[PDB]
Amino acid sequence: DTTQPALLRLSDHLLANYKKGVRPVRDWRKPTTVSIDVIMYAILNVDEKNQVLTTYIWYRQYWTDEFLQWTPEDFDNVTKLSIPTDSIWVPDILINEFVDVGKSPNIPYVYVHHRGEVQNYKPLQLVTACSLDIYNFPFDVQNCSLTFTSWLHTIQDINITLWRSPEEVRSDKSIFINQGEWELLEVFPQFKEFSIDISNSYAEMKFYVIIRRRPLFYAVSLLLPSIFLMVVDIVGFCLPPDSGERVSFKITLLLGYSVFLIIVSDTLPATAIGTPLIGVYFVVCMALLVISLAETIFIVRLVHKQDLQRPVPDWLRHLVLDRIAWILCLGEQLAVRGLLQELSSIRHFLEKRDEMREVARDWLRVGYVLDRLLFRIYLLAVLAYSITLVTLWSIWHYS
Amino acid sequence: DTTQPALLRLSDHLLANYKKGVRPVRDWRKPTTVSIDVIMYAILNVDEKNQVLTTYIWYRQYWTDEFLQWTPEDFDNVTKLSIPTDSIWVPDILINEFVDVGKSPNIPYVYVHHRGEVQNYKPLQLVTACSLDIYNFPFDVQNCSLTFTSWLHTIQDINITLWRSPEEVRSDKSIFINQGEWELLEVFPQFKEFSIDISNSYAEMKFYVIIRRRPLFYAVSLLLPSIFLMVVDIVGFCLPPDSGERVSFKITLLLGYSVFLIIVSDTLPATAIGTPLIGVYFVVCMALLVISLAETIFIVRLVHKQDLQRPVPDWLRHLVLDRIAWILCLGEQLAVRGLLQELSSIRHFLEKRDEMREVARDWLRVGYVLDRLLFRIYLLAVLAYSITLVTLWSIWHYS
Amino acid sequence: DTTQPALLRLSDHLLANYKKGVRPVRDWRKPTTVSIDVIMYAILNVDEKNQVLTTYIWYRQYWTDEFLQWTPEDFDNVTKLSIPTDSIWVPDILINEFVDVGKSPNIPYVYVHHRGEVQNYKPLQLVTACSLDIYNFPFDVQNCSLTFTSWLHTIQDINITLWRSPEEVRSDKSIFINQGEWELLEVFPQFKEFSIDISNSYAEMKFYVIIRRRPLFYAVSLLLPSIFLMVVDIVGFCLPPDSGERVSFKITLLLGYSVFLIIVSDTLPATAIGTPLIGVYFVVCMALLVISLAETIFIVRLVHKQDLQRPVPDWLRHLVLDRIAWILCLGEQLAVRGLLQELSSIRHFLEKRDEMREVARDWLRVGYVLDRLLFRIYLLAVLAYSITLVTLWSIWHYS
Amino acid sequence: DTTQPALLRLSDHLLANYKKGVRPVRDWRKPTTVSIDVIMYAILNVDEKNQVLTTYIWYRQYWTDEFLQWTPEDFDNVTKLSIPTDSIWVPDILINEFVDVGKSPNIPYVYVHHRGEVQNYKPLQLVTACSLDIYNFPFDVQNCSLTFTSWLHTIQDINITLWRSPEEVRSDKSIFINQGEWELLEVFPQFKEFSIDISNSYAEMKFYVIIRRRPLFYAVSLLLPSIFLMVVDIVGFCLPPDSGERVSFKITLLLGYSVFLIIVSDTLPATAIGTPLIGVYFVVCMALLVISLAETIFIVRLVHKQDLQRPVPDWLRHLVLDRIAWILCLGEQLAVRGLLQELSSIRHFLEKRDEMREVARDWLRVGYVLDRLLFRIYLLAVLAYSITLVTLWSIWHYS
Amino acid sequence: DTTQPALLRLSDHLLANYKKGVRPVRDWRKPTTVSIDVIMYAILNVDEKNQVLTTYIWYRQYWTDEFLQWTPEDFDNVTKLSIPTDSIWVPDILINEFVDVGKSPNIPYVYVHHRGEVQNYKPLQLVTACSLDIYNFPFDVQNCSLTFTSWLHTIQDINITLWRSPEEVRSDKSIFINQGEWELLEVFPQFKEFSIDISNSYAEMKFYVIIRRRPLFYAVSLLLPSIFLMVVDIVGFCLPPDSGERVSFKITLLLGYSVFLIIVSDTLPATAIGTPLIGVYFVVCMALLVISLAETIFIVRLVHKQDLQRPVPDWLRHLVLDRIAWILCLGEQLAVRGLLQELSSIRHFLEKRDEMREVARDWLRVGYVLDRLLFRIYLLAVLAYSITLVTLWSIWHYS
Ligand SMILES: *[C@@H]1O[C@H](CO)[C@@H](O[C@@H]2O[C@H](CO)[C@H](O[C@@H]3O[C@H](CO)[C@@H](O)[C@H](O)[C@@H]3O)[C@H](O)[C@H]2NC(C)=O)[C@H](O)[C@H]1NC(C)=O
Ligand SMILES: *[C@@H]1O[C@H](CO)[C@@H](O)[C@H](O)[C@H]1NC(C)=O
Repeated sequence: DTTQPALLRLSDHLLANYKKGVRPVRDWRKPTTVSIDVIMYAILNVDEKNQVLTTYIWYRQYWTDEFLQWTPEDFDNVTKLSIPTDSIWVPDILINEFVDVGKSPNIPYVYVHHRGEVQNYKPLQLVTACSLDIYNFPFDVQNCSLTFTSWLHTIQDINITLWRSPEEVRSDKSIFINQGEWELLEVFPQFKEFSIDISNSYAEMKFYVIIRRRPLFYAVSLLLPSIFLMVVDIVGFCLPPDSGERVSFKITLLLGYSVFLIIVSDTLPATAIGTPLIGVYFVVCMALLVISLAETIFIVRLVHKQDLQRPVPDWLRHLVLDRIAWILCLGEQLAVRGLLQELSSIRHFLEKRDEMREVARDWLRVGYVLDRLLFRIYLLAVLAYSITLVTLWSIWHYS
Repeated sequence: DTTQPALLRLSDHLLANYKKGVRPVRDWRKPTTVSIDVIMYAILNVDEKNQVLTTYIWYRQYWTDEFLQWTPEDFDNVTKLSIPTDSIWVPDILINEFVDVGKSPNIPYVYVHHRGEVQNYKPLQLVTACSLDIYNFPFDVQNCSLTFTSWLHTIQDINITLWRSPEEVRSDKSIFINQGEWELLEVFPQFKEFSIDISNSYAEMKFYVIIRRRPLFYAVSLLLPSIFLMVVDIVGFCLPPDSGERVSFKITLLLGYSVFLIIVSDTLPATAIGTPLIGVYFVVCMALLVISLAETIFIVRLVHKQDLQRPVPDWLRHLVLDRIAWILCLGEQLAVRGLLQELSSIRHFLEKRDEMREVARDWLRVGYVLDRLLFRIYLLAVLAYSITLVTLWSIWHYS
Repeated sequence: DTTQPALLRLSDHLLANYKKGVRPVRDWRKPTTVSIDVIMYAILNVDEKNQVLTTYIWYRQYWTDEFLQWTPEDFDNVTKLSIPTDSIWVPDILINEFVDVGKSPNIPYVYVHHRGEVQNYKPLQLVTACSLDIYNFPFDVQNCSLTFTSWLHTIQDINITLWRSPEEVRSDKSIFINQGEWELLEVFPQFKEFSIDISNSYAEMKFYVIIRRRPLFYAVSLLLPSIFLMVVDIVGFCLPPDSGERVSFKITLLLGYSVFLIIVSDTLPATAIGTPLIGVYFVVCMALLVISLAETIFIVRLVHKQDLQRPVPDWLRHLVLDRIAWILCLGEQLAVRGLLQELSSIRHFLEKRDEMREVARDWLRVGYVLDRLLFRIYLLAVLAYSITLVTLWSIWHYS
Repeated sequence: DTTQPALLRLSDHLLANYKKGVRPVRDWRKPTTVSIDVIMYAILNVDEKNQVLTTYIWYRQYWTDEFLQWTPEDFDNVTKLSIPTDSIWVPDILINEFVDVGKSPNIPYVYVHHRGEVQNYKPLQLVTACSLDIYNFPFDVQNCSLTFTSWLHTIQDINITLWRSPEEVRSDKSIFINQGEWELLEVFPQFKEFSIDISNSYAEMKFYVIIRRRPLFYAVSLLLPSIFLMVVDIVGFCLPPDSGERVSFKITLLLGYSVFLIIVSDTLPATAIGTPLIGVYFVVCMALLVISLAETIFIVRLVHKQDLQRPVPDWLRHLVLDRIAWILCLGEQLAVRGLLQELSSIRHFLEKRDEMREVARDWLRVGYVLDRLLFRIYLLAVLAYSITLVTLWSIWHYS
Repeated sequence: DTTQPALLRLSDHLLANYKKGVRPVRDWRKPTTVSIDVIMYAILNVDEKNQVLTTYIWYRQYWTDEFLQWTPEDFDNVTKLSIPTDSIWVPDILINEFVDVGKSPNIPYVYVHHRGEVQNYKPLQLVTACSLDIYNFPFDVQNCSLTFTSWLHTIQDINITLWRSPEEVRSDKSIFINQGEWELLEVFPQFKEFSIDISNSYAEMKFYVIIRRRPLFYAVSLLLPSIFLMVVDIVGFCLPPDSGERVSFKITLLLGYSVFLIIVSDTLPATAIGTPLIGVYFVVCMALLVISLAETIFIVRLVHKQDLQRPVPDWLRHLVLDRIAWILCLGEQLAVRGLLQELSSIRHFLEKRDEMREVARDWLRVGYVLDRLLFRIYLLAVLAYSITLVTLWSIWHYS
């Protein structure tokens, strides 16, 4: 029986007089240089209404003290050892974009070496407010800024450095949960110096993460209802307006766009500066089919069984030949005296009815020619609108 | 051998018989004059249904006690030193408007000086109540209350002061996230007094904060749908009511306006005094399309193939010389005796049918003139209300 | 060097052997009385589906112990002193209607006096269940119950009293947050006693809070939509049913009334005893428009070109000659054989068509007369129901 | 000066050498007997989508101690004494159905007797997972298992016993919050000895709580729109299909059932066993009005100006002579040669129009007889199905 | 007298100089192996949008100690003993894929043996992020991962092993709550060796849990409404398009299917991969009723009183007789001269009307033949799509 019980001789030796209130150095003029390694793991939820961001990052620590040194000689060759966190000095590195306390797993153990180098592997999910931008909403990048800093100390007590090469944290192809909502290309760290006056300067440092959304599910959620609405009203332009159900088709598909516009408004607020640049594509298409049903009401107004004023020849000998010669399909197009008064009144009434019928035939013929030319012009206009859509999307296939 | 271990000697010297429970003074009659300072950082969310405000500010504290003092000589000339917070005296400054406990990240270290001055850097989230005004809804100036006061001690024990000039916190345009939803005009602190009875007076000192909404999301949300509904029904009056699908147009758009009034009800609540002035614009425009539906149902009632009483000349020859020529165009308009009874029996029915046709022509002509004049009057009324609305709205845009 | 550092001498004197677990008295047969002070500060959230009430109360405590007495004179005229709460005896008073732990900020300081009285200002959030009855839906009053009691103590251990006069807490119109949803008329404290058996008797005292909903924020959207639906269908009765768009207006507003019932159903439920009987007005209004479209289908069935027989004479003579005078001004409704046979064959067909036209004229004339009759009857019923509704609203303009 | 300050001498005699970690027995072969009393307060929310149940329990814990016995006489006759809970032995009575830790107000005090028993009046809220059944939807009864057990101890350590008779638990006339969603029938406790291994036997026992719904909101709320849809299409079968708006009425109420069916899609869940039987009664009456719009499209297909010939004799003797008679009222019904060539085409065209008019009269007469007989058969069918649903709800409602 | 109180002597013996900070062996070079025993209890919530998994598991631990040993001799042969968890060594191993810390029930008691092994029965409610797939939406398998790992320690101190056979945890069908949203098939554990560099390795161990959906709720919520509104339009193809209500019927249930396609984006998949397999059967169905609307407007455009010429015989003798012969049965279709001259214009007008009527008869005859042939072709296409759908669905249902 000798005086070698276990490896708890170190906890008997240097865990009796050491406390956590005082800063473990000898000369107070030399700062405690700390190092930061950031391995991002996953993001959870983006938000622009409350301007808040939720993420989950791994967190490494590297500092060096002076009260926790002993020799590897005659302590049974021990080098590293676990020690609880509530008995050593703990710094206060935190971002200054807090909105709430993030619930983090509480690990109780940290490292210590024989020369004074410690390790602190602990996880934390930080909730944060950051800058947002939606000026190109399906093709977006977010220049967000995380700022590790000391909330209460200065340059002279804690200096934040980085432990490894900045290329190794810029080229971080490490463990990241894919198949989510977003991607990242690279992570850009930067050291920064910030003073506010003489002899009160704090140790800030900046991060620049950039986040990139997949334009895949939002395409199948938003884009194609516009394109089959365009297919169905291009195919539904073709009914003749002499019945009256064409304006019924117009009011029912504008009611369809109305309920679709109620259901699509709950995508992004962008209440501050952000203009819905994708909403311009909606509103110019809505303007063109608004003037389409305006000319629908116009051509229903012109073509009707009215028995009114005769059509003018100036738009009959000039306007008709201008719209037929350029289009492909045009076509060409006493007792015996009482018997005479009766049949004369009968033939006068019948020729008046036949004249009104031929005038109404002329009205519907002019309306049909106008409908055909407007069919050609409107298909040319929607094909120009489709190629205007395509000529903006054709750049970003390679980017 | 020098006996000097570290700067731990000062902490082990003064933390021997010090307790955090007692209020640290030498004379108990002199009040501990404390000083506070406000660094506003962020606002989070509003709710006018529950009358609650959620924000996030940075916060500072200042006091001077008479037990945290020693000589700055012969201790390696140290001036400031970190100390834990749960071993010294902590005040209880709080607001009188708590509805919930905001989760706040603690800072386990505070400063001390050689003459007894301290420093307390800690943030804490403010979930508070605020009397909100909803009379002028899009152009709203608000006025909340953040009463930083004590909870037990009076003026004779704890007196609160400021730290810097009130102009420097009135023009506080420090670190503050932009691109949110509200700006601030100024922050106005003022020191007051409030005693409920004799020998009891607390330290009340308000912080009047003023926020202002950005009227940009509500415009693109619900202002222009009204104006293209206006261009739709203005260009959609123009179909003739002789068919009957104009009634279908009118029922479909008041169904659309009704369902858009349905969905917008559970979007923006306002329950302080009642309905805002924005609902005046809703009630006048629904009155406009109600009287529009009244006139359409009136002109469908007047113009119909009815075979009823002849049109009166007192509204025929009068209205052609009162409205038409003054506003519209001048578009004014046994072999014989037993055999010839069949022609009489035919011509009686023919002249009856022709007379009913000419009377129905007169009915539709009077209806066309009334439709034209009411269309012109309604367009003038809409233009007058539009120029009135823009000449009452164009003031707030020019500062 | 006198033997007085500070007032820490008392804080080390009577905190040397004072325990925190035993109830501080001299004899165990003497109950210690406590006091009750309740300030109805503000409400947070009401609910009837989960049956939970959430509010915040400024609350005070008062009791008297016998171990904390010392003389003021010879201890430098000290009367009051702050002391931590985790070193003294704390009672366990709490209501027995909790559903959740309300987050409340802790208060680490209480008073102490030299005669032995203490003073505890301790707020706590009330999230709790209560008896709610919302039978009278717009004009309601709730007799909710709060039951202050000890959890395990008896009358023989402690006792519950009230501090000031009960009139001063009954008329306690203190600091109260207005401009929300619920007012505060009065509260009613009442001391009771609930002894369940012999030698196990508990001490309780009640609070019957009286709160009243504002009939302004929901009354708008639950009253005037029905009002302009009434003005819409009253102005929409005007068209004749001969065109076929009156049934279109009828199906359109029944679809609007149905989707209005869809949006209004999920507002406030009542599942056990209380009924939605403010919707008895809703069920009589839907009975009104159901019988309205029923007589619409009836008059479309009676009036149509269906080619039926001559109508009933006795119901025609009493309607056209009598009932019209009741309701309005009445309205006063080989050559001999081979030649004439063709004229007679044309004449029989023409006179058959003319007789069918005159019979159909009689059909829609009787239809118009009956339309005017039940139109006047239904407008009399609508004005009677409207004056009944406004006088039943006018009962409650008393207090 | 007598040697008694207060009754603190017993606490000084007990709490000097008593550790809370050891199990308070004199021999390890004697298990401790505990007692269970359950008085349930109220249940809050049911959700079978997550299969979760939330309730609040007033429960008691009675166990027996062997280290805290002393004599009452010569210690001033004191019997019942308060003691904190964090200084004595606390068991681990938990259930094996926790999915979320319920927030509970901790009672810091318990009693102690001089015979050797203590009691703990401790609450905790339960967030439990239960097996739910939604087969019989309105009059449902559920069967949940609150299996009280020890999570780590065995029969050789503890033993779960009862305190009073289980008939007084089954006859629980105590405090229960009425006016909610559910109600109580009975509470049935049951002991169940359960072992899993050799010499590894735990202490289980069962609770089978019984709850019953009061169908006063959901029943009438999903009963009213179906029944006025029934009265609406009963009173709306009666308009004639000759106009063309009867199919507009039918598409209107099928769109109404579309929006009512999609608003009822967000209701109580399924897939525990399958769909409830309340959807079978929905889908069969939807199938019968599918047959109703099928016969509308049948009677519109048959009755139309299609320009065909006379119908087959065997079909018109069965439709206009059989079903119009034996089921209802019998609704019976040089120049002389030049003019010889004239008028022949006129009389041929007039007799062609006359025979087409008479054939079309036969068409809509057969259609009217079919409409009348289908009206009779459809009223009999909906009356039979309605009285069947009424009697199958009426016998099943009784007990 | 024997001064042996109880079994508290062994607790006072081994809990005298034992510390929970240092690791509990004598030779530090031997890693203490730990064992893992997992039985999953129930899952709570799945979320493909934020990619998070929520479940509740039962959990066990086993390790070997050298400082908590004693002898069974002369201590009343005691083996089972309770000891608090906050006074012994606790490992730090946890899941590498946490997001949020869930509230877990606290079990402060653990067993201890005399040889040096202990029990640890603690539960935990974990919140993890796992890989999901949304390709096969009704019948999916989820190869998830629950990686147990050491967050802070290496191989040289701890070592994660198993406890029982992997077949007994592979066929683990113990106490589990059925009748939920999912159901599990098997749990596949696997040992894993991870060496990131030289002399720094971690002890990971994998869990490949397998869960499978029962398509009962989403089937009855999704697939049969498509079935019966396709029943509605295949029974609604019956009417001829001459009335003008066939287009209105078609666009009405087109709007119904469109708003049901709007509302089906509530429980749809997320941005993980892209379009699900169920979206193909929806887009081909909307293509079917869009081309149905296209042939509807085509047959309305062809058959209308447009006042055009006779149809061309190039497509009349061949195409119209094709579907009449190779398909079912067809239908085989003194002024002497100045007095009688007032009939030529009359007979010309009547024969012109008769010729236009016969041409329009030819128009709707060709339209009726085209309607019948397209009815046959479309029912053949619907039956082919239905037999393709059931021969694709019959494979996965049989399994
Ligand atoms: C440990 O728990 C036991 C049950 O939770 C508790 O009850 C005891 O149960 C046994 C088994 O039934 C008894 O049985 C009696 O057996 C008779 C036949 O010999 C029969 O006629 C009776 O009806 C009973 O079933 C015990 O009598 C019963 N104990 C009591 C007090 O009722 C044990 O008591 C409990 N042990 C301890 C030490 O608390
Ligand atoms: C609940 O389940 C238990 C299972 O043992 C059974 O004994 C009991 O009868 C059930 N309750 C009812 C009301 O059927």
